[PDB]
Amino acid sequence: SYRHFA
Amino acid sequence: IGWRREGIKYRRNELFLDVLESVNLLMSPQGQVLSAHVSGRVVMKSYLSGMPECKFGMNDKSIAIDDCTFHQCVRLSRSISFIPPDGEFELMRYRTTKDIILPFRVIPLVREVGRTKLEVKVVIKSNFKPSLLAQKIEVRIPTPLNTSGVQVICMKGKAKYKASENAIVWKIKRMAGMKESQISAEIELLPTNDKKKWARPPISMNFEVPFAPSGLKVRYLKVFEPKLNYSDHDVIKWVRYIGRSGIYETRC
Repeated sequence: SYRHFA
Repeated sequence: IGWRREGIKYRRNELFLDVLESVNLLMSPQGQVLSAHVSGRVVMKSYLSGMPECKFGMNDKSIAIDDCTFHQCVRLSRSISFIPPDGEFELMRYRTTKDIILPFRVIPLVREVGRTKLEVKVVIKSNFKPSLLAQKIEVRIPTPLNTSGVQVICMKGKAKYKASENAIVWKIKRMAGMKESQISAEIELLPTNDKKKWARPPISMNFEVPFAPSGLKVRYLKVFEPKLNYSDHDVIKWVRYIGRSGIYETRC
């Protein structure tokens, strides 16, 4: 959903 | 470098990765996987200042990639390195076979009732984290050609008989992981040439899910641009995963 990588 | 001009600037330095996968399945009536595979591509959308040296890293060698081509800009060894073209582009393309997550399991039941009715019950089971929602679900159940009428009951979703297409089509807006749904149908039969067996074609599904069935997962995308006075910590980075059915047939 478009999240940051970690 | 004839894929990127030289004097590019942005106040807001940001990239986006899209992992896009088709998941293909043929299953026996018992529950054998006769055949399965995944085709995938990674697309990058990059708004980065200057001419930067990027290093893409995923959980390779953890999942197993049978084969994969790349884009011109990719320097080959042993991890992936490139100077991206600006905006949107296809970075890599790949195929997978081993250790695939199969988002749905389909369990068909069929009974003949004299020469006059067919009794059909199909169950679908979602197989993924409950945090997550599948959407745009379709289950396609075929009907014989001597079909007079069809009754269905389904507690979730909507379903109609499509006489033109010779199939019951069940549709569901959203369904969460680790769950169960079922449809019942009764198919009314006209009489027919006696020695026609029905070649029961497979029940097929369509769906979309927000993860990579391959198992693939993005680990880092590192940006270094030596002239200009931004660093890596300064770039805003995003992933999304979009997994969709191709051929997904279960033999009834």
